[PDB]
Amino acid sequence: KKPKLLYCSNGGHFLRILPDGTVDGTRDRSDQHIQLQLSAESVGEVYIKSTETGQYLAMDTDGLLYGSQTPNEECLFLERLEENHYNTYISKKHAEKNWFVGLKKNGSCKRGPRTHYGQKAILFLPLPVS
Ligand SMILES: O=S(=O)(O)c1cc(O)ccc1O
Repeated sequence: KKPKLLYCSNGGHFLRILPDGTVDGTRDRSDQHIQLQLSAESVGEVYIKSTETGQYLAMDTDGLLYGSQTPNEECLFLERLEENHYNTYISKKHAEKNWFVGLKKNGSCKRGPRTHYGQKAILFLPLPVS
């Protein structure tokens, strides 16, 4: 465990959970809302928590990412380590569909159904921060 940044290979954005529950990315490394905490619920699954607001990254039923005040089943992701030290993160509540956490090249969140293995959108490199 520990405070990580999750760097998105697609446009070079840190995954950001804004206080209003909005999920996007920024290039600004000083941003308060890119500090995350990963917690292994079981072996395969992780929660990804903002260490600024205590919000947990979540995916709703339409594949939209949001920050959730309190850890429901929408907040659990499977962390699979990949080819290049980059991880991907699959929704649990929708694993069967292969909904990934992803960001677009402009830093916008990419809704789960538009993700697909092999895309740069879905690849996040965990970086110990400070
Ligand atoms: O893998 S791709 O470079 O095709 C990609 C395109 C795109 O428009 C959004 C995310 C992506 O990973």
